[PDB]
Amino acid sequence: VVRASNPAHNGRVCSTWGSFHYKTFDGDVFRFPGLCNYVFSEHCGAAYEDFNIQLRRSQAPTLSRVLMKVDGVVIQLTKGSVLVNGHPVLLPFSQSGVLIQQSSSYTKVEARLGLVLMWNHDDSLLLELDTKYANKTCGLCGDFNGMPVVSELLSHNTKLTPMEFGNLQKMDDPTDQCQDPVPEPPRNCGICEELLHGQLFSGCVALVDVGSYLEACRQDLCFCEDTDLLSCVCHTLAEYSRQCTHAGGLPQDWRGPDFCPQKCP
Amino acid sequence: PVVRASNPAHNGRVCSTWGSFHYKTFDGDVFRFPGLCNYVFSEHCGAAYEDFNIQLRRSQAPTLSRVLMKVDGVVIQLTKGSVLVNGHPVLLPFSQSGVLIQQSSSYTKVEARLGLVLMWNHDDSLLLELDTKYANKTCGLCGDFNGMPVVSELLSHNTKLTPMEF
Amino acid sequence: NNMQYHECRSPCADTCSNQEHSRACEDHCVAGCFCPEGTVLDDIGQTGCVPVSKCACVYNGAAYAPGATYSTDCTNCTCSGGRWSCQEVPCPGTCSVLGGAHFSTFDGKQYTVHGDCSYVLTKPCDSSAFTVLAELRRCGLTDSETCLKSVTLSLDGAQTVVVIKASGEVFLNQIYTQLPISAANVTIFRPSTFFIIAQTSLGLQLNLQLVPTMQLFMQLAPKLRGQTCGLCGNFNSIQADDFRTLSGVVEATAAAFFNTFKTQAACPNIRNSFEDPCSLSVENEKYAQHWCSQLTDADGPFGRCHAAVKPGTYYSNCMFDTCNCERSEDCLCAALSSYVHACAAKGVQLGGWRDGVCTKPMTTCPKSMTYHYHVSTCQPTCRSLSEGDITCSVGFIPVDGCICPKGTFLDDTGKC
Amino acid sequence: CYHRGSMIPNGESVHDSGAICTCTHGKLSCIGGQAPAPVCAAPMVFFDCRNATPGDTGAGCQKSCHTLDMTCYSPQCVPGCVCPDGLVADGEGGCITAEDCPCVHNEASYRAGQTIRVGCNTCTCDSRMWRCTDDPCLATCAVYGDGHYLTFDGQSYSFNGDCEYTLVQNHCGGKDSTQDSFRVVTENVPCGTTGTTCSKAIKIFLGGFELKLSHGKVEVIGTQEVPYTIRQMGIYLVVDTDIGLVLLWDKKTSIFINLSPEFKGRVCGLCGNFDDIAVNDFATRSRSVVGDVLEFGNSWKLSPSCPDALAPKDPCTANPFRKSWAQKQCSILHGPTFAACHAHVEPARYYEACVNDACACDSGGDCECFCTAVAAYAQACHEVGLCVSWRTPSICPLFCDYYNPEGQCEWHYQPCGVPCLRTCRNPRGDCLRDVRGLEGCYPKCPPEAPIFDEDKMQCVATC
Amino acid sequence: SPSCPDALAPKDPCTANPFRKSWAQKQCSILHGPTFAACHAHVEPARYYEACVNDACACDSGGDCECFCTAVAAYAQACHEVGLCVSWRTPSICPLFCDYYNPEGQCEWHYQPCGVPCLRTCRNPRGDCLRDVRGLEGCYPKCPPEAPIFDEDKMQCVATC
Ligand SMILES: *[C@@H]1O[C@H](CO)[C@@H](O)[C@H](O)[C@H]1NC(C)=O
Ligand SMILES: *[C@@H]1O[C@H](CO)[C@@H](O)[C@H](O)[C@H]1NC(C)=O
Ligand SMILES: *[C@@H]1O[C@H](CO)[C@@H](O)[C@H](O)[C@H]1NC(C)=O
Ligand SMILES: *[C@@H]1O[C@H](CO)[C@@H](O)[C@H](O)[C@H]1NC(C)=O
Ligand SMILES: [Ca+2]
Ligand SMILES: [Ca+2]
Ligand SMILES: [Ca+2]
Ligand SMILES: [Ca+2]
Ligand SMILES: [Cu+2]
Repeated sequence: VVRASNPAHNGRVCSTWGSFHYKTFDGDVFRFPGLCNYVFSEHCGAAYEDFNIQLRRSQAPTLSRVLMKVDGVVIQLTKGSVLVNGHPVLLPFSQSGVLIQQSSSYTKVEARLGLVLMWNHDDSLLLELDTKYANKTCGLCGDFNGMPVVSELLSHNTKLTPMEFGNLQKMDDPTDQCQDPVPEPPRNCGICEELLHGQLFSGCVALVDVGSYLEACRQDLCFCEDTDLLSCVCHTLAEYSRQCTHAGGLPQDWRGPDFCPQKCP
Repeated sequence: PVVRASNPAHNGRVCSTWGSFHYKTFDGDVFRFPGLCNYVFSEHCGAAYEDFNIQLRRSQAPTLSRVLMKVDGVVIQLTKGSVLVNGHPVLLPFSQSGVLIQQSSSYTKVEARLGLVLMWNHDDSLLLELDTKYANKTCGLCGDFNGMPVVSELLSHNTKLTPMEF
Repeated sequence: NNMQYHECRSPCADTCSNQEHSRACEDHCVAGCFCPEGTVLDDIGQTGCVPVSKCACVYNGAAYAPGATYSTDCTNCTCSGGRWSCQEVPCPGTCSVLGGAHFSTFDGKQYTVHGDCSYVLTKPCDSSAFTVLAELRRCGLTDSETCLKSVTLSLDGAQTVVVIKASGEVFLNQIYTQLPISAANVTIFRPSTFFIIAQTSLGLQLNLQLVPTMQLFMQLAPKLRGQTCGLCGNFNSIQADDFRTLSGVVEATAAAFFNTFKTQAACPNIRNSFEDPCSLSVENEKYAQHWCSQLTDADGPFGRCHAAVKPGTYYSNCMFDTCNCERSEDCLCAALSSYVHACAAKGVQLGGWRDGVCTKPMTTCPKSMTYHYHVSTCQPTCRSLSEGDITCSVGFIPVDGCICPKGTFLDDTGKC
Repeated sequence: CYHRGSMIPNGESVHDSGAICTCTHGKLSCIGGQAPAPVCAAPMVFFDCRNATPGDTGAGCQKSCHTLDMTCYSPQCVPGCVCPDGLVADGEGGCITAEDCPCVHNEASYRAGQTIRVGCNTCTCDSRMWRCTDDPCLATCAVYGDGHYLTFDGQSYSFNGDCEYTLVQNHCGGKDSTQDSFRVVTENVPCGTTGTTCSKAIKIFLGGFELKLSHGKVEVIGTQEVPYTIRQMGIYLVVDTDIGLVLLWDKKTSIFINLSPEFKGRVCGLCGNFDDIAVNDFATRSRSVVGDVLEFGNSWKLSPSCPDALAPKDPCTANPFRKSWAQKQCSILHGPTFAACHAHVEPARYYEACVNDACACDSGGDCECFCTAVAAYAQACHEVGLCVSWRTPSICPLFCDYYNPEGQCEWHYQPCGVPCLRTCRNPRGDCLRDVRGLEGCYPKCPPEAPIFDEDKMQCVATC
Repeated sequence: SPSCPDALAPKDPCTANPFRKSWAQKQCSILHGPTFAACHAHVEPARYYEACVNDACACDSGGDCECFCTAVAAYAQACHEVGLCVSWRTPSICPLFCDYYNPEGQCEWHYQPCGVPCLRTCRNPRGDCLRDVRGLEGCYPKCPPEAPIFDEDKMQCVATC
């Protein structure tokens, strides 16, 4: 009998969002601007692999393909297309304990072995894993053991950088050879300070630390290619709201007709 | 379970029909029954699941027209010049699901690995040889296979059954 | 036919295939048609009952005749009385290092260890007349991507050392030389741009494929049976003792015996895990299955070889290499070329097998060279025309690659 | 890029001193920025090729207790840790003499004078070498599952024949030889729909006597005294003969035939000819070695009129919907359950057979197929002295308590079994070896009643 | 979930998979033989036999023995609930590894068809059995008089908790 009464479960959630921002299961937040095919998360802790999720970006840090192997089922998610075992399917689609459903903002794949994948319309990928997979996974989401740095950024008593770790988590295509991203020097570049530290997210500060997301918002504001500075930080705020919801908090509405508007059917 | 065997005389395991409606049961009772209908030659009625069920039919000379065998879900129909397995004609020799059907110069033999051998010879004789594990568990024209000729075959309720009635 | 009807004879009838079936019978006697005494049934030809001396024999599905003979590379058999009488003949042995990790010893034992050091392939145990070393090194991010970077042939107690690198460079006694070389007890030449062949006078021959990856085929004369020892076994026709280390016992795993033939202490000890690379990527598995299944396709480009060489091991090597290594096409081409070379060694030619995949090497040789699927001769040169003798081993397993066209001689500046 | 004087193509990587350096854009970039100068503990000293005099190997010819070849092969200098002159590394950082290196066997180290057991012989470590006796002993032919065969000489193959096949027999060439003629014959039956076939009954013809092991019972068909000894130990039924032939039968599909060395080169059948050579074990009944497994198997059918077998379909390809389950069930052979045995028995062929049988066991009884496949590897592990426990209440349970009499608790599961357990036929408690690791339920008789009567199947004070 | 797809009518398990059908019947005949002869007058085995055959026909993805064991254990529990404790498990028919629970050197766990509603434990020290559960068969401990208490927290026989 296992008891769990703490709703805060950010430790079982890994996500990617914005300009190549990755949050591991253990809470580590880094930036890896890789456009290749990488292992998002796979079950390497056992002889038989229950799941294997890979994500690929394109160029606009937008995801182009998500590949899932869930107990003999191969699910490929492309923009406006879902393939199960190589054939196109019409959502909602249920097969072999895997349920794929589309909504006005996300595409969700739920696997009864205890995994949830959410590809949001903000080009953000989120993954909820069961606690039974702790200390048994690998990929860009960490080893899922609780320690943010141990056994992920340590190859052999060596402190790995996020670039090195992300390149280590690469899994390329047969005929598609990919070049690792070139580490670029900083560009030497505070809107996010008002909203993130304001009362609008106050009921969320006590549960999820904002420093990492503050840095992520600064990076997104500096790295994005249009001068919609008020509307170019929606992704980081949405990710912070998602993490607050996953932490047992109750975020209040922060959008508006002119500030990051969302359209509902 | 170790079972010893020394006597090679195994006439108690063999039932056959030949000639002018002559029948020999597993227990050694030889009688005549001039029936031209479809009759149960031998079937495994002593268990919840039936391992085998063999039926034979005669047509007029007392010729044998059809032999129907149900062997563990395999249906074999033997007619003059035709062998059907699950409703499909087959070319002999034919091996499937532990059942081997082979034709020789004088007979057609169906061997079932569960322990039965059926011989349809060219002098119009149908001979069945059963494994000893089926003793006291069969019924049909070949008797109940318990080593006693009259008891449990010619008795319905304490009475005596003539060979025609049986 | 001439069978007779009897009331009591054994149902186990003796035939040409089984001439002692009656003796090994468990059923009682029955009535039926039986062959006359002194004759057995002819099941091969269905010609009734024939005497034992007239019984035919069946080999590879083809019926032979009494007195007819067939021959393999290792034996010579003759049919008599329905049975094959076989005599052994001298038979050279073949060791193979393919893909940098797949080893097949002289006795046919096959294993797969991903080493990270220089290892002793073949060597006499009681002498140092010759010694072959392989530099198997990890050439990828993971520990299961091994490349054969060089092959070392040592002769007469390291008095003649030839190092052949994966880039085609040849070093004789630490001096970068130019092929062909006729050194002490060894001749090394280049039949094509794809292969380097080194033949020694001790009964040893090395075929080294350099395109796309370095692979080795060693051939040993029958005079060295039971005398060599290394990663290629002791060449004594027994597979059980091919994992016997120099200590004296036979190991149970390929990795444990493999790690005992290191040459340096700092080299890691390889432990064989149970990884399945094809399971780690959908696209890689699809590519490997699509392009490697041609080895086992009976009606494909390699179908004319399934009787000579069994393609199962080559199919497994193709799948593993294609799914594991980063350059999937290179490893797929290496596996296909290894199977083609084995077929050519068996005497089967599979020309035209590069249509569909591995097309690139056919269009990469120098300006005056052209590709050839079958190269069983030696390259003619201007020096060969002048002197009259060409430095070659005359007889070698046919190879493929880009050579000078017919009627054209290779000039000293690498031009036809 | 160039490393150690060797050209490294772009995209390739090298592994030096635990550092992985990849060659990209003509530059060798190492994981972790730069490899730090490695430091070797005393008495090993780091030798570098900066001051490399001609003819000096450095660390390129430094040997260890694992490098059994002491010849120096390096032509050029290689940096690394070097022990003092005339010393070799022991794998723990120290330096010892070559004669003092411990012996290595199956990923283990044994000091001088330690004893290991291979086959029937005993090997003692002595100055890096193994001293072993040269006593010949038996060979085991193992047939299990959907026609998985391993011959006396070690030839492993898969054959799916529907008829009765001669597993082993003597008097093959010349038909006279010596001894008394024996013949072990397997009876097969289709098991699945993909074309696979598994054994149903085993018939042993010895002298004028016949034993039929079928279902779960033995029949003495018979015709002197009976030259058989039937003994139920563990899950196995052991038939012992006085000619040197032992048969282990798991009572469902598995047979293990142990043949004494006196029968070398005098046997034939699907189990080979027992002459230490595995390639020639594919000898047909026409006495010709063939390459086709189907032809060799079909040549050994008892009845020439039985139809010849054909190549079956790939089970996991014909039945993909089961494949995952198979791969999820047979992964026990790769997990921590058998981790101690991976160094002594290679599980590759056992895992392949397990997956194939689970894929092909589509007509009913998947658990029996899986349990037989795993028990083959379990018996292989037990034969070499590894008492590995793998049966859980969810994985192939055994109902030992079924054998407990009313108000008694004696029967317990034994992985390696009880070789010498006191019984009526063995009052002194003797064990002849020759059978190892027969797992199953064995009785633990109390001191009050210490003799196990098999016929009564009870613990009694005296028989 | 309203968004979850509706379930459709499944195929006939013994028609889609006829090659299993015979086995299924031969496996499920235990529900009609002498094994459950005493229970046949108290629990009707018709629907249980039908479910057994259908499950064995449809258990084609792996683990048909689990399907068969569950189908027969349903009828076994129905029999046990009405006072009839039949012993149907054999080493070849749904074996139970009770010996797995024996501590090193001990022999306590036995298979009980009826179950032991009031075995003595330290959560019910007196030994009172609450009823309300009948015939929960399986492995139960028989603690010796030296240690007549069964501790489930540590799972062994002890004198007191
Ligand atoms: C995760 O597993 C490794 C495996 O040895 C272990 O060393 C480590 O302590 C584990 N971490 C946690 C948090 O349990
Ligand atoms: C055959 O079955 C009947 C019916 O119970 C029984 O009375 C008789 O004793 C049995 N005979 C033998 C030989 O078992
Ligand atoms: C086998 O050897 C004999 C005698 O040396 C020879 O005549 C015969 O041709 C050989 N077999 C073949 C197939 O050449
Ligand atoms: C060739 O080998 C033989 C035997 O190993 C040796 O006697 C001879 O000297 C070698 N040739 C040369 C040129 O050294
Ligand atoms: Ca960690
Ligand atoms: Ca009677
Ligand atoms: Ca050998
Ligand atoms: Ca042999
Ligand atoms: Cu959540």
